[PDB]
Amino acid sequence: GWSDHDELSTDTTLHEEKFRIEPVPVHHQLDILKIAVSENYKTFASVGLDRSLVVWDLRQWCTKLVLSKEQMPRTLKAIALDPQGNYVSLFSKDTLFILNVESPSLMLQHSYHSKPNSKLNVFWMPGTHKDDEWKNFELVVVESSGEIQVFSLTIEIEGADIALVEKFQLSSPIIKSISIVSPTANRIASLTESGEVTVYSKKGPVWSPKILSQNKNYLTETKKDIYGIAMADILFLARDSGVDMIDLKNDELLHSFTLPPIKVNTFSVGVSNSRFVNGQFRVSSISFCFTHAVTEKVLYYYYGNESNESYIILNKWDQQPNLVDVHDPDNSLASLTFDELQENIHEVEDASESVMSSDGLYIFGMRRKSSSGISGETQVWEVWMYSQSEKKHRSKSLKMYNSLIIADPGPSLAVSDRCVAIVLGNYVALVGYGSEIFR
Repeated sequence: GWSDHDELSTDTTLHEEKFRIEPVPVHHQLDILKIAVSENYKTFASVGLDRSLVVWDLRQWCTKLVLSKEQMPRTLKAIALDPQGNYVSLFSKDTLFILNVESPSLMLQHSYHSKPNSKLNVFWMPGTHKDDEWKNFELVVVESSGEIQVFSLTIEIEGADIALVEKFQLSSPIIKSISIVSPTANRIASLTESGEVTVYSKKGPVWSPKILSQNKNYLTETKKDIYGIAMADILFLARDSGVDMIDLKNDELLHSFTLPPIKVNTFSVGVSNSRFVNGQFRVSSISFCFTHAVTEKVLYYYYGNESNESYIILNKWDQQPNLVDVHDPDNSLASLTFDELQENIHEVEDASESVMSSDGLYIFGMRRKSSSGISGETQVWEVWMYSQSEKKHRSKSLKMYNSLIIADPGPSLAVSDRCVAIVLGNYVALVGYGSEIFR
């Protein structure tokens, strides 16, 4: 543990009781550098400054794989999990390693060209899997250089095989790449220093590129970020006076949200209560998180009247009308236009590390208020939450007696629609509201 003991006030309402913080029971010997979670939110990984790795089953509260610094390659350029949280891919400067985390073992090791000092982003995408017998994946490796490699990875009970199947080269360096595993296609989207976003999409056996268009009213703005909601087949392109929300299936600008200038690479999106009804991807709310390029403050913009009330149609399979007479679970609800969305803004003080839940409905944060020597030291932290839909803030004071934490909090990542992980030096805290993750 991170202290001799922690002290909190006893809860006086059921609402307070549901607001929870707990330490993850495992930790690293040096500060945590990087954290990640699988797409299905089952599996969490943390990587220390010393390359140590811990992979953790969130719902079962147990360790799946722990590797110390001396059990790891001496270089580690990237980590990634498959979308189901059963495999991890680790990349050193010259080697990739594929581990089974469900039944721990090394399935495969493969040597690979990297152009160091090349920065890597790695993504798993489903290929032609099915079922419990064998699985196929595409493993995509993106280099800041503009190089994109795609590997076909087959996994079996026994072991695995891999092959470099495609290689692409972009005309500019890559600021940011993302994967979109959509219902229509596997897609890789890259924002380059040119300001272009190039999307490579797979149809059948063949990848093809397209260059996306931002809102033509705003062509001189610097492009700052891209972010995808893969199941809606939507890409968000952030620039300096807003964000363009683009349908990648039918190639179509759906809306431009108005925002202040956004700091490069700091933008994310969550949407709530996602359901698909008669060709419509519907959500109850949309939330954006970004760092304001002027004030360097972290901001949360929340749009919507919330669930019990209305919904927003984010995208449609077919951008045509359709009088299908089928079951519509949202009958008693109002469909809203983009222009009649209500916008609520929450700005966070620099002192806090904050992060929103995966559906954008809750913001959580932590700040160290104070510390004092015992002759070790005692620290007072504030743990807080904000419910974006009820407009309700809650905070708990957390006193740590003989704390072993000397770092400022961060980095941080959503772990479910009601729970977040916040790094505290070499520990991680889970903070949530009414979350089944506890405990």
